[PDB]
Amino acid sequence: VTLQIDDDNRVRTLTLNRPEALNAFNEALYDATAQALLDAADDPQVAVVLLTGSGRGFSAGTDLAEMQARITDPNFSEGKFGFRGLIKALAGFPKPLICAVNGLGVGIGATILGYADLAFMSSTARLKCPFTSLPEAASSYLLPQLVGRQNAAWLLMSSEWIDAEEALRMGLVWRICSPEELLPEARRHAEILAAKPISSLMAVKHTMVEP
Amino acid sequence: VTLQIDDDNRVRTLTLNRPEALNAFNEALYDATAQALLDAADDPQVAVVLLTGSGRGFSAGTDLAEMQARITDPNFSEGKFGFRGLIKALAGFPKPLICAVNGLGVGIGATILGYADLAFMSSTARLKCPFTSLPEAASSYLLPQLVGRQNAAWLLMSSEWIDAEEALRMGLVWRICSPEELLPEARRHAEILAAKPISSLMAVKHTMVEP
Amino acid sequence: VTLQIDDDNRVRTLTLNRPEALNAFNEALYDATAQALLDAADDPQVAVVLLTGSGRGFSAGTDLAEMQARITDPNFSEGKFGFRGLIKALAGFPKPLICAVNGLGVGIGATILGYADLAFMSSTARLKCPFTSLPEAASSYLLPQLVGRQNAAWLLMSSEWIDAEEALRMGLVWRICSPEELLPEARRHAEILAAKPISSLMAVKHTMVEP
Repeated sequence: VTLQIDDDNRVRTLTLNRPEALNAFNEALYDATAQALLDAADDPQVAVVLLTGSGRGFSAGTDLAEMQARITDPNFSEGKFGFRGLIKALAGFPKPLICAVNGLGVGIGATILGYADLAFMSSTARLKCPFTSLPEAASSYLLPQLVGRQNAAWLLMSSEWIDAEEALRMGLVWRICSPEELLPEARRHAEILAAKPISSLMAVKHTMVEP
Repeated sequence: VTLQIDDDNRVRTLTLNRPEALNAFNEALYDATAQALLDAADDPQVAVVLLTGSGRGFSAGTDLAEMQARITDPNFSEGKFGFRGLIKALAGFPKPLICAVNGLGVGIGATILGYADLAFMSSTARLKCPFTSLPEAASSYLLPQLVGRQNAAWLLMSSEWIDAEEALRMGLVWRICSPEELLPEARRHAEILAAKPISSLMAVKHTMVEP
Repeated sequence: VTLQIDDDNRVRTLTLNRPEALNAFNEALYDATAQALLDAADDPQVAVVLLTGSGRGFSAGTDLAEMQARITDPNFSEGKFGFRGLIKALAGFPKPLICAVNGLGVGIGATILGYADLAFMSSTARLKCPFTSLPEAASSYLLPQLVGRQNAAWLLMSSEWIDAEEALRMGLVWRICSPEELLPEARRHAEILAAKPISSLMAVKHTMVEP
């Protein structure tokens, strides 16, 4: 399975589970993640979603090796959702979304933070938006609004790694945690939110995300 | 009197004065505060308003005990302004507004900071938005714009206390002061602003608040 | 010459060069700077512009002494661009713009930072917006968006000096540097950006500046 899903005290944890590929999103992982979010959106026993990665990476982003195979096959193939479908699930997700960035986040592995209501980042993790060394409309409205024009310029134009202290200093993530405290801290905050009525969490989220 | 009003060097200080009720806004205090702001807006001898609380609280927010009495009385009763009228006075106030948060700020006692041009907070004060354990459209546009999506999510969804260092780290307040330095620092900054021509203070405020 | 222009590794450095007048913009310097930006915008060998000042000042802002002479001459005279033309060149500049604030920045010498994609500031530099002791629509949308309502209120209403640590704390500048490290650090970051394809730098900038 490319995506592990587990419930605990009304927090649904999605753990990206292609650790050998640094949790790069192939089509199957894009599809699984997007579907997991729609399901979470609809499930009355889920208050909060927590997203994290298995192993040393958070997500290396789009799986470019699979993408090469797909464009060179006799017949092109796609997932039901793909990148485009994940962005729409993320953009419309009506419940609190918490990211626990456990290691490298590249491309969508970094820009996904624009849809997070809270982001915790391991002190050993780093982020990169590699667009200029190689983005979506949503990311480039959301990120500048979060970190300001200057921080966003460096993040999105440089293709340089951004470390945990820089990400926090930017306001790109909310808290830095030691590697071993990341999930305990993220989960503790998720459980505070998840104890609240789901209806009122959704109403607050909607009032702050509408513009 | 529920609201003390005093002028000194063209700064009008409004001191919420129900210290036994932690300066909870009953209808009479909502009315007095809203009226005090319209008057300040119109008074040519007032450049700046400084808002603070008497005693250990800044404001415990809407007086829920009075609200219970009102909804259980034979006849319902209201103030000329109430909550709704205070928000409109705050939203339209055309002069610099400085808040000196001297202690607990709950509900509107916290979200009122979205209308502040500067906010100073005592190092022993804490803030709470209790909506989810129990908001207005304005607060949830203004606050996210001030503190960013992630800080706003925690503030508005958690119903947890936010201490002085957290409020500053968020950008929810501008400066932290020791308890004894709060009013002297707030007043010193208010007097710098108040020495300027009122016309030009209003023009600058209007140019930065229009969108 | 009032403006020195030099190319090095696809970074074009504009060095304001009226050091005796603390790099105040007379009409000739407004015209030279605006023109230098249009040219840079069009030049395919320029990826990034770096703007800094010669001598102890970054820019003292509009040259008020020249302005007095102009309004008291028999015949009024103007530059092809002036203040108005510089703002339009700045607002439309489609490539990364980096400011290296080497000393005092007053009026437009401070508000020009609202158009910077990155701003580095010497630890001995200070900024001032003197409007109230004496602004444009763009500055007062851009600056509040960058530093938040409270920081913007102090910056734009107080007419007080803002030092390097305050400017950084506000988010008005991205990094503080020792005086001797300012240009080396600004240039190092400019060269990271400038190594990228110009087309993709412009596309990223446009996606983050459109709203």
